[PDB]
Amino acid sequence: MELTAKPRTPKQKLDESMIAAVAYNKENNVSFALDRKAFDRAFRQQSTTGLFDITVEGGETFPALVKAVQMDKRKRAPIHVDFYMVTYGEPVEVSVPVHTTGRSQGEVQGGLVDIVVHNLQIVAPGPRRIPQELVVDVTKMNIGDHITAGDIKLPEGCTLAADPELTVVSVLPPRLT
Amino acid sequence: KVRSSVKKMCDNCKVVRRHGRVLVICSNVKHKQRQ
Amino acid sequence: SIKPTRREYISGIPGKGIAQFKMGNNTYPAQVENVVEKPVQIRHNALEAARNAANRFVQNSGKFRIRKFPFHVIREQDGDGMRAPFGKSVGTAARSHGANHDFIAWVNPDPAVEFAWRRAYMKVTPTVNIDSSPAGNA
Amino acid sequence: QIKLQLPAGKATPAPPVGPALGQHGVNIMEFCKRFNAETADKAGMILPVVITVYEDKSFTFIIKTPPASFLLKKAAGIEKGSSEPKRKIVGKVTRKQIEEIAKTKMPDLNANSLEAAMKIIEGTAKSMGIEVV
RNA sequence: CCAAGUCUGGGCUAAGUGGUAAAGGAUGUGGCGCCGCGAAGACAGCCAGGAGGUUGGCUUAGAAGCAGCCAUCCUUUAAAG
Repeated sequence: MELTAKPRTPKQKLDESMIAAVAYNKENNVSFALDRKAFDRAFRQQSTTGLFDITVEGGETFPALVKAVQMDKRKRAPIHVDFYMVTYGEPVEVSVPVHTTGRSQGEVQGGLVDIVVHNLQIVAPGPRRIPQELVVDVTKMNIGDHITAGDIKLPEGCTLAADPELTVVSVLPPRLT
Repeated sequence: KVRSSVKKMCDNCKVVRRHGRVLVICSNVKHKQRQ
Repeated sequence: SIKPTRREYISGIPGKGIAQFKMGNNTYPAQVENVVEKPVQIRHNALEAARNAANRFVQNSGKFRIRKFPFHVIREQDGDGMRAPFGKSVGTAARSHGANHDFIAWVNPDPAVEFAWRRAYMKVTPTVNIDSSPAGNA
Repeated sequence: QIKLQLPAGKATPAPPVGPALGQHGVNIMEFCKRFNAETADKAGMILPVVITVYEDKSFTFIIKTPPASFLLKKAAGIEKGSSEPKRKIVGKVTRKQIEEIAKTKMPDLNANSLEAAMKIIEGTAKSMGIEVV
């Protein structure tokens, strides 16, 4: 949303209210613009979890946003970001999240819980074609059970930029099973 | 009493400033908070 | 930064003796956690402990995860007196590099675990930073 | 304007009935002999009484009927909950049995409707150990 | 005291800090962002019911929020607690 700059001035820039952030795209880049105030808001939403874009000179109103960056620093306040769009029908590198609900099985009865080394899902469905919020939770939880890749259950866009059997999300003893 | 490290008892015990000093106060002998 | 004699000649190849990592429960978004800023050969023991007392006060779901672990150690009095000092080991830990990803109170809505960790900081030693993660804490 | 928890078949104890009533303007002797009329049928079970006086120093009023907790236990054939609710649920029933037990509890139940009747039996069930499946 | 602007400009102190110290506390004070609303006329004041199936399970000799281990739901209605 907006964000400007692109000359050659990171220090002061990298300072005050404007944080660096390259204009990255397949084939071309352009001095870092943006700002340490927009990043906020938007970013705050869900960086590489949905997507938008800003109007700098109406130039090229396109999506893709961030494919890297960091609040690095100790303090925990980012500085020096990466930005790449995608006006193509190739959109792959697509990492969008996946949520459950709380289906009661090991929890609200066994107190047991479950780790989710997954959460996210870098795949590649129908380029410029993904439900910013995809949910899938067949339920199940408790004892020494576990679920991961393999099973899963992918809708429409048949990608899986990923593999089978691997960090899905199991149920462990928040105390003992 | 605790001179050092006072922090709210009864769901009231107030925060007062005497001599810049901060000494707990609240409807209870069981709160005579002071530092 | 004086460190030890080697990873297998003086004292290197241990378990360091402690109480493992993970606790609490999952959680996809909710980013609940703890880190620092202080530098200190984190006092093993003190360490191990601490964190633990953490579970002691909570119990189940709240990423009682914790990303620390000592692995080297000091030495001192053993032998003659003060001069040509050989070495007697004791007390390993790990450098808490001027702040960084401590342990995580990670989960949907379960501050009943935030306060926890909290109790976890209180403890510890080198001050500590109370914080949230990508998004905050819900 | 008092409230007690007197026993059955024993209307003469001085320790509880004595001080708790005499100082409130209640004749201990006469208020007791009247209980030997209605508590004689169901003697043995503690029955709470709610005496309400006026400005003449008398009356007895509403004592009761009995228990309504042990007869429900006789049908099911559980004295008590398993352990702790929402942690060891193992007592499932059915849909059709919960539907007919609420149709008679209506007098002291929330509203006279059919949708509101099934909702109370859902709250007092999961707070104990009777999951509906 | 001892030579040299009790210079001018605009902030911040109300403790003599300055004139040695850490973990640790607290509507101190001054400057920045958030959630709810004031004509569903808002927080602290004040009038009132201060609702019923809630008086569920371990322990009951007593949980029946106001011993503590598990629940955490339904409601006829001014809402729920």
